[PDB]
Amino acid sequence: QLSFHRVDQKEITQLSHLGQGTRTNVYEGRLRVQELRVVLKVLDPSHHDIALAFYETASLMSQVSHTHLAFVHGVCVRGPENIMVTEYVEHGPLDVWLRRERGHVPMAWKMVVAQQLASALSYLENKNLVHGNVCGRNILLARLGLAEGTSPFIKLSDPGVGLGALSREERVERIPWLAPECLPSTAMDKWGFGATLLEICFDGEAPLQSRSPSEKEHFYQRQHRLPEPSCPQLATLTSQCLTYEPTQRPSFRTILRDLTR
Ligand SMILES: CNc1cc(Nc2cccn(-c3ncccc3F)c2=O)nc2c(C(=O)N[C@@H]3C[C@@H]3F)cnn12
Repeated sequence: QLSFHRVDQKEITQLSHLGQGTRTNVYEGRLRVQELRVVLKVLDPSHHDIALAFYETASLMSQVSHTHLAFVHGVCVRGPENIMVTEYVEHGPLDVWLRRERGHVPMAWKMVVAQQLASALSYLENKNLVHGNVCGRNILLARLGLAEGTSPFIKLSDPGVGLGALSREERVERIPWLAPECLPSTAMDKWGFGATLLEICFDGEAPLQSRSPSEKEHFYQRQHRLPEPSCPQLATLTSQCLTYEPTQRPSFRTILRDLTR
C-alpha cells in the first residue's frame, strides 16, 4: 500500500548532528544523484511497527507536492537501520528561530508564515491526507524575510513517525499541538494549526510548556480553553481552530479567507 524511493547507502554521506526528532536523530548529509545537501533522519532501533509508521510517512510525503511542503527523497535501509532522506531547509526549525530572534519579529512577518502554513494544510485538506504533527519544530525557514523588501518562506517538514504508532506518554508531550480527540482525520491539523499560531504569536513559547504530563492531560480532560492572543481577529481564528469538537473547527478555505484580510 506504500510507495517511496529506495536510497542506496553508497548514495548518502552523513555530516554533523542537527538534533533529535521523535525516535530519530537528524544529520546534515549529501545525496549523490551532483552532490545535494539533504538531512538524514536516522530512526532509533525500533519495533517493526515503528519502522512501518516511518515508511508510511515516507509514502505520504512521496505522493504529495506543494511549495510549502518539504521534499522527501526516499528511505535508505542498512540492515536494521532506517534513514529518511529529506529536504535541507536553510534556517532550520521555526520554534528555535523565533526564540533566538525574540523582540525583532514583526506581526506582518508572522501573518505571512501563518498564510504559507495555511496554504500547505489547505492542499492536504483537499487531498484528505493527515499530517498529524503541525508545530513550530516542523516548520522550516527557507528564507529569512527580515531585510526590507523581503518576505519569509517556510517548508512544513514530514511529520516523522506516524502519530498512530506513538505511546500515550509521547502524545501527552505534544499537548497543546496534539488534537484532544488524539489523546485517548484532517480536523486534527486544524487544532495543530491553531496551536502553532499561538506558538508563533508567543515567539516560539507554546502554552502549557512548563506543565507536567498529568497537568497537560487534565487540561484536555477538563476542556480548559487555551489562551487567546491580544489581537482580537487572530484570537477569533485560533479559538475556532482550538475547539474541542473536531467537526466545529473551520475549513482551511475559511482560515485562508480570514488570514488574507
Ligand atoms: C538547517 N537545516 C535543518 C536543521 C534542523 N535542525 C534540527 C532538527 C531536529 C532537531 N533540532 C533541534 N534539536 C535540539 C533542540 C532544538 C532543535 F530544533 C534541530 O535543530 N532540522 C532540519 C530539517 C528537518 O526536517 N528537521 C526535522 C523536523 C525537525 F526539525 C530540515 N532542515 N533542517
